[PDB]
Amino acid sequence: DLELHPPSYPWSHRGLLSSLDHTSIRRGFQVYKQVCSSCHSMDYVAYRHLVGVCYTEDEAKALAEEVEVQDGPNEDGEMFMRPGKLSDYFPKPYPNPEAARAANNGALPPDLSYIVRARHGGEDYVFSLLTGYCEPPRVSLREGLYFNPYFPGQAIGMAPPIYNEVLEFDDGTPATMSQVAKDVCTFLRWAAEPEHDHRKRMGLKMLLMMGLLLPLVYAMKRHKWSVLKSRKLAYRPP
Amino acid sequence: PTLTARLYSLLFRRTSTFALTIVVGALFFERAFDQGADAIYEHINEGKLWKHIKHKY
Amino acid sequence: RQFGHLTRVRHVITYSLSPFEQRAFPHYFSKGIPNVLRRTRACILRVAPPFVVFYLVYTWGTQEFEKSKRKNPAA
Amino acid sequence: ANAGDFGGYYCPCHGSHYDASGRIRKGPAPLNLEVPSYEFTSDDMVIVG
Amino acid sequence: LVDPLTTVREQCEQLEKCVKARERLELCDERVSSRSQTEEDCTEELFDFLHARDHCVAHKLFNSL
Amino acid sequence: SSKWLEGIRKWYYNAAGFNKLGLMRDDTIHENDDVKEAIRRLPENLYNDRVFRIKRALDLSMRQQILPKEQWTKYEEDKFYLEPYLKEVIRERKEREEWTK
Amino acid sequence: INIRKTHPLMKIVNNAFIDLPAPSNISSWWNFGSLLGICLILQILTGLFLAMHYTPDTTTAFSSVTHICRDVNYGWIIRYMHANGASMFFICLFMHVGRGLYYGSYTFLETWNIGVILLFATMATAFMGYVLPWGQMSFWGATVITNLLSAIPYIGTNLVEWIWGGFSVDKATLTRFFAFHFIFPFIIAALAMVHLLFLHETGSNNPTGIPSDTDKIPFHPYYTIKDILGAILLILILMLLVLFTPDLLGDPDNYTPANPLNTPPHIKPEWYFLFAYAILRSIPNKLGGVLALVLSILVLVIMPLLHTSKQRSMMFRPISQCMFWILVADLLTLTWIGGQPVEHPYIIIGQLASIMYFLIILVMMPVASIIENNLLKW
Ligand code: HEC
Ligand code: HEM
Ligand code: HEM
Repeated sequence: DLELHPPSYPWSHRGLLSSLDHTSIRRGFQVYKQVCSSCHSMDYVAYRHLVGVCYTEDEAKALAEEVEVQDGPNEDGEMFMRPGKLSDYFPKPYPNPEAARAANNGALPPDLSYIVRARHGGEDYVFSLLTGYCEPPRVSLREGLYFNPYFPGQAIGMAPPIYNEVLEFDDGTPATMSQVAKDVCTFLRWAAEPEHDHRKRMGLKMLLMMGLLLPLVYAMKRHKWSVLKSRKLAYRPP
Repeated sequence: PTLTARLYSLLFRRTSTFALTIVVGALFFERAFDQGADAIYEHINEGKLWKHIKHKY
Repeated sequence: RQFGHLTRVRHVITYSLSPFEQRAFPHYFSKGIPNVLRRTRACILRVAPPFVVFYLVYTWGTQEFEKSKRKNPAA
Repeated sequence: ANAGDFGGYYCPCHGSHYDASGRIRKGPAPLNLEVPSYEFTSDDMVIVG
Repeated sequence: LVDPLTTVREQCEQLEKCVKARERLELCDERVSSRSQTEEDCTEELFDFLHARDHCVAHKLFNSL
Repeated sequence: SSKWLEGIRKWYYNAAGFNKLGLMRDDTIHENDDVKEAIRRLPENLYNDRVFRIKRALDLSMRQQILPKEQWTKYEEDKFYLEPYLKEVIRERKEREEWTK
Repeated sequence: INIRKTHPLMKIVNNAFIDLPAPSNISSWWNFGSLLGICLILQILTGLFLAMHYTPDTTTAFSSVTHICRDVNYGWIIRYMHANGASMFFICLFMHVGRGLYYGSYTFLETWNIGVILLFATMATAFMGYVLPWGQMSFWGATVITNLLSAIPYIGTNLVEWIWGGFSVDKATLTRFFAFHFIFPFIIAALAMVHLLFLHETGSNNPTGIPSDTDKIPFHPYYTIKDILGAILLILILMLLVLFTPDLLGDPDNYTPANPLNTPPHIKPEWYFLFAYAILRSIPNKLGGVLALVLSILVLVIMPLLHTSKQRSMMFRPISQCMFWILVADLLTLTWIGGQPVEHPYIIIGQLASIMYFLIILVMMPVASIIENNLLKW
């Protein structure tokens, strides 16, 4: 029982002033909508977040009018379903946690909001997880659990979903294994940090401010301490 | 060295003139610096932002 | 403690010149960098030899923790 | 559940090695686990509390 | 439909301490295959050679995408 | 034996560092009420030299510059001047204690 | 004549901020008073905005924090500014205590005692605040350190099922920790002003330790602009950490919601308790461990009553200077042991590091002061 550390990858947002590929955010959301939205939840992100990031306004309204919501009461007031324009989150494929656990073979899947920012490692962990299925050399494998080295315990109740039934992107970008995995890893990076673009914009502006300002404050400090640096004593007794 | 003499004589002799000077400088510098940093952040990627690909879409 | 009843000092003349007419950084790369090399020589004999012993303890602990994490029998 | 080197239970807080019945062997825990009140009923059941 | 993952993974493990650790793995796997149900999992070798191949593919993956 | 101890004392005095700022042994003394009494009982010219050496030391730690090599007050030319005054102060303090006991 | 010397508030402002007789040879280690004060007003202000957008309920506490980070304009900058400002706050605090121990400022008694009370107050405030986001690591660290307070014999059991608000960590525990995480920083501010009061009573201490009553300069416009420079460096470091690396300090185990059944193996608290948490599990005993923690900070209390030197600084006691840097190496070793799991080599060197900690502070520094007492005809 060990910890295999994930490698280091040259990401397109890896540099300290680089941002995400918004086109990759779009096609990674396409990945989440096609294949991944049946076991995993992403209950802290709404469709209205996507109104300026990787879709226009009308397209996200279509993508949120495709799904029923089950809004609350009316005048008589049982409940009723609803298309829903923007005020809806991503709706909960399995309602309860233990209902999700009993639907799978135990081991309910964690939600996909903070996975990139919460696994002792970045999206390299998610990439190596999603791509690193292999051969088990003489281990237990208790009747439903697969082998993947990038996981504590080496026993995952997730069937390997990345290339099995390729999802056929809308743009015509060729669906290999690595490209669809890179897309969903970029989208999960975005779903972890919705502020990454604007925070590195303000980081650039703060770098220019503290490169343009802090030498002047140091100059003014030295200019007001300039007297006592140059003061000179002499000793007069009688 | 003569170029700072009239600068001291017109914008640093008083106090209210100095305050008006740094206020007008703050607004002009705010505009010019926001335009400059926007140009730098567009130039540093040029292929990744939502803006140019969305007007291509 | 107010300002004026601190101590009693005779026999002392102090010269000090105006801040404007003297320069801001007086030969900032002719006294400053031998100054900080002087301060660096006067300290690292008492600064460094704890830290490198810590660094060796750090690397030894990591190395032996992995080598006692891994057993390798043979059968 | 099933961690450590003794096979049994193991506290990850301060490295307490328990055995399979949950008894302290190597750690700063002075006491063992608590045995609750349990009543076996023949429906393959037990009322625990 | 061939992913470039397969291409650069099979390329980068060509002749290397990768291959030395793979043969070390085949040593331990033959060692347990010639042994009646021992403990030796022959798994540490799997971790460190796939660590080696994933570092060398990590240097040379995202260029062709 | 003898000069080995002297070698230790002279080396420690070189490596202390206050000799490099124009100080003597009794310009870096900790102050309680006893040493304030001993400073109060000083003569005048030594007190004026004391405040001048302290003021130069505070200047040369204000710009953090050490004196040139030729003006460092070496060992066995300094004045151990405060010693009898401070000795009589501590003797009188112990005298008050062991008299009122 | 002067409003600055007759108006009753401005007498206080003048005697504390302008006409204060300050020594003239301050190095950069005398910035950390202003740095702790400006960190304090920044943490209070960002915390007040966080407390305007927070709902303490265990069903929706984590969802409320996620709502802050995602939906509110710049609420992510305020949240990360509060957390990284707490870490920079404890950085500046340990620089401040290191200055106060190294340059011999612990010959001032009452300021030192008020300081130690401020140290306990900031530690309790940091712990309650780290509980508040209601995460995995937050929940289990709350359980562990509350049971540390349950280690007190015969009194601690009812005390800890009291401050649990029941028999487990509940809604009441989160709301208690919210109310006291609110009210303790204002007590920190008031005790900071009492700290400042006794320091202005005694007078400051220069780096030499020579009494600088002959060379006082005023506070303004010298140390005002020096502390503006120091606060500008501090704001640079804080904006740098909240704009490029939030990943550098936050524990990634925290971000899963507080499942009361998981208990991950990675169980370490936030790093500025790991110099102290590793002292606990160094001892294979409960009461000995909690008593050794309390006695470590009480050793920081009983620092002055072992000062058997005759010069107050350590600038002129080079062996005590060496043992001070050995003590700093030992504390950073304790932090690294706090960041590691509990097995055999780490257990050995954690025991040895805690024993060398108490042996260096209690014993060897007065022994070195005695050997330079006896070496210099004193
Ligand atoms: C149902 C089958 C799916 C599908 C279609 C996907 N996942 Fe995966 N996933 C599933 C389960 C039951 C679990 C839990 C296994 C366990 O408890 O050990 C997971 C787990 C993950 C994780 C967790 C890794 C970790 O906890 O460190 C991740 C990151 C993950 N799943 C991602 C993921 C993605 C990106 C998917 C779309 C391709 C995806 N899963 C599909 C079940 C299922
Ligand atoms: C009285 C003023 C303060 C208020 C109103 C306040 C309020 C809050 C609130 C509401 C939170 C939870 C929000 C969140 O964590 O995302 C919080 C977290 C926290 N606070 Fe404060 N706080 C105050 C002062 C302080 C001070 C002085 C410190 C110590 C420097 C501090 C340290 C913390 C820490 C460490 C957290 C956890 C941050 C995290 O991990 O996300 N707070 N505070
Ligand atoms: C709550 C956090 C604290 C704050 C805001 C604080 C604030 C200050 C301020 C403003 C000063 C004056 C600045 C200076 O003298 O350099 C000061 C000095 C001092 N503080 Fe603190 N302090 C804090 C914690 C502590 C602690 C924990 C101690 C240790 C017990 C301590 C001991 C001292 C000492 C000894 C001085 C005098 C240093 C000198 O003047 O030479 N402080 N503090």
